[PDB]
Amino acid sequence: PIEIPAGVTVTVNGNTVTVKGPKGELTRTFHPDMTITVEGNVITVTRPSDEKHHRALHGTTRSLLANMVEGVSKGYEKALELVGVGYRASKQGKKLVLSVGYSHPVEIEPEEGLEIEVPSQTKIIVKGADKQRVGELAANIRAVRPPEPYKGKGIRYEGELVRL
Amino acid sequence: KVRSSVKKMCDNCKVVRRHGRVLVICSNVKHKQRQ
Amino acid sequence: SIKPTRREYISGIPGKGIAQFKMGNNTYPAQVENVVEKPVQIRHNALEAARNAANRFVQNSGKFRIRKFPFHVIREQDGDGMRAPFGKSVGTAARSHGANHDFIAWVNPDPAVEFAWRRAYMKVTPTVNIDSSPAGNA
Amino acid sequence: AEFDADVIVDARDCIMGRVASQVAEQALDGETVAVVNAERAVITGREEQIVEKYEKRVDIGNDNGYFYPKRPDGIFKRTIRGMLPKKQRGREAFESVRVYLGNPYDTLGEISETLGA
Amino acid sequence: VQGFAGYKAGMTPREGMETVPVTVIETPPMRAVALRAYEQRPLTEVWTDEFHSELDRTLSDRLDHALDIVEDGGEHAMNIFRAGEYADVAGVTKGKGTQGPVKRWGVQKRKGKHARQGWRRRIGNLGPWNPSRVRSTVPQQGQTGYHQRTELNKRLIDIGEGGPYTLVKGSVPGPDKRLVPFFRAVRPNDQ
RNA sequence: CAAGUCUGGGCUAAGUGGUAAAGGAUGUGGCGCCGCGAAGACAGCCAGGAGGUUGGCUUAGAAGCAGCCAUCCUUUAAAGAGUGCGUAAUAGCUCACUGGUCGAGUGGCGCCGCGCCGAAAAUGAUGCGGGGCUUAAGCCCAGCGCCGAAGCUGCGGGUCUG
RNA sequence: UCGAUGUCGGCUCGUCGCAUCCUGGGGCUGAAGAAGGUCCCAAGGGUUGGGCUGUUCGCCCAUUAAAGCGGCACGCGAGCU
RNA sequence: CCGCUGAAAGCAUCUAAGCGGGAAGCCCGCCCCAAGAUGAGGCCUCCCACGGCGUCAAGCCGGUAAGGACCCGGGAAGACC
Repeated sequence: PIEIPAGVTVTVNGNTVTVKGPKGELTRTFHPDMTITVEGNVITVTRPSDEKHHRALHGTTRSLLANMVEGVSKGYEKALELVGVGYRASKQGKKLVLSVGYSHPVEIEPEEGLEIEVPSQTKIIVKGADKQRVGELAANIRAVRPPEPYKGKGIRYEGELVRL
Repeated sequence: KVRSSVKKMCDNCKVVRRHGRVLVICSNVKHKQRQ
Repeated sequence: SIKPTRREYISGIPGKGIAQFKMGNNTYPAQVENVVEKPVQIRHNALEAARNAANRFVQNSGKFRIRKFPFHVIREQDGDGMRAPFGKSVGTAARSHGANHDFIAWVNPDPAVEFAWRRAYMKVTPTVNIDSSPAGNA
Repeated sequence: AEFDADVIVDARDCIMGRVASQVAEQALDGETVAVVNAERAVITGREEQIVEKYEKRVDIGNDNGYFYPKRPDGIFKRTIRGMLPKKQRGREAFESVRVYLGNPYDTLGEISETLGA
Repeated sequence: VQGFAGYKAGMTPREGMETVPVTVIETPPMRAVALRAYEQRPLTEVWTDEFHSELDRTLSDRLDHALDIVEDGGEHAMNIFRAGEYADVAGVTKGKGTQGPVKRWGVQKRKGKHARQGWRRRIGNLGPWNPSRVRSTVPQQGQTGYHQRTELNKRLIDIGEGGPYTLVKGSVPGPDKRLVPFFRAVRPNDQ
């Protein structure tokens, strides 16, 4: 059960749904073994199961679709901490230059859709037209440049913790 | 861990299902329950 | 279901050396309890242990009355090889008759005990059934 | 290349079981079948273990031999022969049963693909 | 003909800076012979005679530049192989024959109290009782001398034309001189 | 390889079927209980996260958050004999307590029928094989007809005993 | 199996297998490092000379990354010993 | 073994469905055979319809050096072949 905000263009067919609007031009997949509720202003959970099982199925589709939404409307931004007294990172080329010892630093690229931002050398983030892929590659780096909690330092998903 | 006889620890250690598999997840390494 | 020689003749009339029948406490209502449903020459020692085990985990009220007792005996190896069997004796046990009134945890309201027997339970040897008697337990 | 039209057959979505079975019965009676589709026909869910069994075919490789086709082509081949008899009649029948990739003439892609498409 | 080839001159080594051995190889440009291509239907090899004068006594890079000189009109000098690079080369064995478990294959034979005792060479055994009969394992006396042999990382250093000839690093060309050796350069690690 | 990819009503989604025990675990599917949603209910969220409680052995530190013994009182929104992360005891969070928002079904234990971990193996693999996942088929209960012995009848002949 | 299957140890040739010694990949520590320990996944390849002992095994010598368990009639006598 | 994305549990969950992270391992890659893989594979080069007999004469004769073969002469090719 959800609405379909401004410019929310929702094409339901094949079993995919092209979903286009602002800094959100998207086209996603939405199962053919259940049922679609799309209606000019809002949208919702059909019930081609009505039973606990596929139940989960479309509660999920609720969230998903929702995604096509908020997404295609106002994109996605994941807040990344670069905490490294020594470890440091900044934009360079059309990619991210991060440095964490080892020797070589790394150029990471956010292919079509993925965009990385170096607000300020110490904190870094990722905005991508969509939560899925975003959070995804995002963490990709977030583990990629070790977060070893031995005693602090590492890339870390915003707001974490210490140790001993 | 023990592979056989997984049974919750921290007062919130989770019985989760991965591959018909009962492994338990908690927020302390001190739990890693894996059958 | 083979058994002992003559209870005054092979090995007959002991004291099955064990650890008696009542620990735990009183009460008029709540029957809290242990019974089983397997069939076997219940393992003297084993049992004895198990049981006192429970005792161990607890100490007082909650009828740890225990309705079992090993009174006959097993035998094997002592003499020439494998053919003609004279008779070495070991294993005093009792026929757990496929389910029955085992040991109780009887009392008004003391779940501490209930759990305890539980303990004694996991303990024991042949699966056994965890239970309540005539009213429930409280 | 091209041929008759005796047994004009194709698959897809089918139950890859009695499909062969008939494949057979016709083969058997004595009817040369030409059929295409591999990929699009089907076989028991639990996709995973499905693939399983079939690579069973895949690496079941012992010194003496034990190939096991890696394309749909085979999948079927094996099944079918699986329904025939090695003696002559069986044999030749086998010559007489012929199917292909998709279309060279007027779940059944997944495990052969997986283990050797 | 996809590749580059010729024969066994001889080995010796001399010079350099420390001193390295090598072998010389024979080959001007043993002419064009069609040109590999599964095009339009099956296309694999043709022979619009342009041949020897004897040969009716018997009657995409590599191959592509091979299109270059092949079209040229037959032959195509060898030495694309330049200033030390790595071909690799095949050479037919050297007919050693049918032999003993020994050199056919390294194996200790007749220890001593009996290494001798009018007793020697003959592999020791075949197969556990109960497993059953005979593997396809343990070689046997497995002839050697006609195998088609060859190797990797074949570093060639230099060449010259006083006749089309090459000097390659570490002979091991397999067979003996006056013999058939082929060289490519493939999957180089010491690329 | 002869005969219903019969039809009927359940349950399986692990190839279980094509061997295993104790023991696991809001898996799934069917049956009984305690507490409420208009003292408008469990997880969300706001919040005070009450005071005499900091009581005894050991204290050197129990003063819930060393362990052995208690488990009362309370002014007042109740109470928390404060199960809980710690530290040298103390010193913060957590619900065992509920307003508004919600707002309509939530948390429980027994009884079950079906199923996954436990359940490592030696020339090579295995439902017999090819095979199959709501007639697949398996597994349960339903009716159905067809298969199949030299066994029983037709067909005809042999034979001994009365 | 007694109208018969030749029982040790060694030899030579080996071939599985995993409960993996060494390897790699893991999660865990009372893990900082480093090196250790706990177990899960994996058998690729690899897994030394003496010494004394008919011995296997074993004890000791010097190495090593290692110096693995066990199957195959405790594999091998129509192959020795 | 570790994540993202997210149901069913309007609050979590790597998670049945969706996507990736990751092994001296598996498949491929390297090299060595190899269509007698009876499913005899490709390609090029070259030789042209001899004879006379009953026929679906797919049976008997010169043949084409298309070619090859025998014998001889020689090979790290090698028991013979």
